[PDB]
Amino acid sequence: MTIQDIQSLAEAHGLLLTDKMNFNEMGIDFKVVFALDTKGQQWLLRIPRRDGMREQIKKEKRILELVKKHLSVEVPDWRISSTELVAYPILKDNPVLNLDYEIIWNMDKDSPKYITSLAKTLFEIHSIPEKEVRENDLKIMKPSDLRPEIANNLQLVKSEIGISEQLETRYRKWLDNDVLWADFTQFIHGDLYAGHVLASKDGAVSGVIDWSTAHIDDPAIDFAGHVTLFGEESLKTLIIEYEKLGGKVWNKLYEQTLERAAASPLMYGLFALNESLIVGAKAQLGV
Ligand SMILES: CC[C@H]1OC(=O)[C@H](C)[C@@H](O[C@H]2C[C@@](C)(OC)[C@@H](O)[C@H](C)O2)[C@H](C)[C@@H](O[C@@H]2O[C@H](C)C[C@H](N(C)C)[C@H]2O)[C@](C)(O)C[C@@H](C)CN(C)[C@H](C)[C@@H](O)[C@]1(C)O
Ligand SMILES: Nc1nc2c(ncn2[C@@H]2O[C@H](CO)[C@@H](O)[C@H]2O)c(=O)[nH]1
Repeated sequence: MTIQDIQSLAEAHGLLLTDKMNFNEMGIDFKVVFALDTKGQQWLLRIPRRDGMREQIKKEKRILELVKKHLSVEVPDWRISSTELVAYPILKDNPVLNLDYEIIWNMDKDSPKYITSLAKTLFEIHSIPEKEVRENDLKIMKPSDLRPEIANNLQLVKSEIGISEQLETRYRKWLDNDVLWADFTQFIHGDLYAGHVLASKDGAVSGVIDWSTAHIDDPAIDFAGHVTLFGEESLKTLIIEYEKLGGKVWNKLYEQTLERAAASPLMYGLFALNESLIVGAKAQLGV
């Protein structure tokens, strides 16, 4: 999309933009634009790639309104949120990392403030009450629903895209160990990793950016994005700090997280069902 097209689309929503912008396509279903308005204010624009996304946009608007109350980090403040344009003022800090693909870290990987601040944020997110989640017509998995639905995902992935025989055995084992699965499921961001976490250079986590995925689900899923990028020792430090704050853990949180992470290619496939290049990338990461 051209700058002038973007300017016109924003002007159709009463947002008057300069021609100074930069772009981000690392996202999946929306086009992202860093824009600047005629008043000097920096904006983040999310342009739906497709028509018919109204229900997702409304859902995420609800989620942001809901989580805004319960957190001490910034979240996007949607000022425009039609089916044609989502827009909010850019948040305070830049993401911990960017991806081209290739990781471009923006803070020191070993930043210790990141662990304590991230643990605080995970605690706040995971404290949000279930009645509010359900009120907002959000998806509610409960631990009884967890295992057979992941079984269904195995089913729909193996035949549709193929699965590694080793990948299949692990996933069947993981569903097997009743010990790994938590007694309790709590509201989760659902798409949480350093690329969606905003922080200063010292690693103090200022904000969380993409909330469309958030629903009540297993706690480990919020943990897994972290262990993939910072490693297992980091993860353990995060678990500790998280518990110290008062976060609901169980005896196998760490290992369940490890299994969630290992199950990345599986949930990759199932969400891919869409694009042939994403199906290609999965198929590789799965066989
Ligand atoms: C540490 C860097 C790596 O990062 C990761 O591995 C992440 C922790 C991983 O994420 C991990 C962890 C976790 C918790 O997501 C944060 C989990 O849901 C998934 C499936 O895998 C990402 C976010 C996944 O992308 C997520 O795939 C979901 C199915 C949809 C979701 N979004 C669009 C709603 C999307 O962000 C994905 C499936 O890996 C994207 C895929 C298309 C491209 N990957 C293969 C790249 C090359 C990555 O390997 C990586 C960038 O090099
Ligand atoms: N600096 C910054 N980047 C953002 C913000 N919102 C989204 N992004 C980027 O846009 C991508 C898709 O949402 C993210 O992965 C970030 O890189 C924001 O408020 N600030």
